[PDB]
Amino acid sequence: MVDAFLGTWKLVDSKNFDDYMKSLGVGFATRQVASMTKPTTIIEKNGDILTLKTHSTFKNTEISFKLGVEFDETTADDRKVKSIVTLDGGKLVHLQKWDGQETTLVRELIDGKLILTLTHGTAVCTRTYEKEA
Ligand SMILES: O=C(O)C(F)(F)C(F)(F)C(F)(F)C(F)(F)C(F)(F)C(F)(F)C(F)(F)C(F)(F)F
Repeated sequence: MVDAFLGTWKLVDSKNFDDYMKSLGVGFATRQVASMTKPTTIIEKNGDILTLKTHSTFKNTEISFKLGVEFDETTADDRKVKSIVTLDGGKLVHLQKWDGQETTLVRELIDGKLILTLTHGTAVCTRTYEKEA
């Protein structure tokens, strides 16, 4: 059910990312670098285990998880969160919880592009990724 998300994806559009980062308390200097970074996201599957890599000239992350099973995560901005990823309406929904706060990272395929919607507080960011061959 996750299979159309798998592969290597490159950032090609970003809307409201500074709002999202600011809502999370990211400092201005980090926001400035991040606003000019174009990550590569790699999503791979081995049986029930997904691995999601995010690579850039600034911050690099990797998580592995089973759909529907909570996992500990340390985010790129150093938040220590409780996470769960699940398919919902064909979208890959990643929920992070910490300190009573939540943020969602929702991935949906639209016309072959991967649209990542990031919500925290009132901030809603949309990032578009295109598949690499
Ligand atoms: O995958 C993406 O496109 C993505 F990198 F934007 C992300 F992973 F979704 C993200 F969650 F938004 C995030 F990692 F960029 C963050 F949460 F904004 C962040 F950690 F705060 C950061 F911007 F990376 C910071 F530099 F502050 F550390």
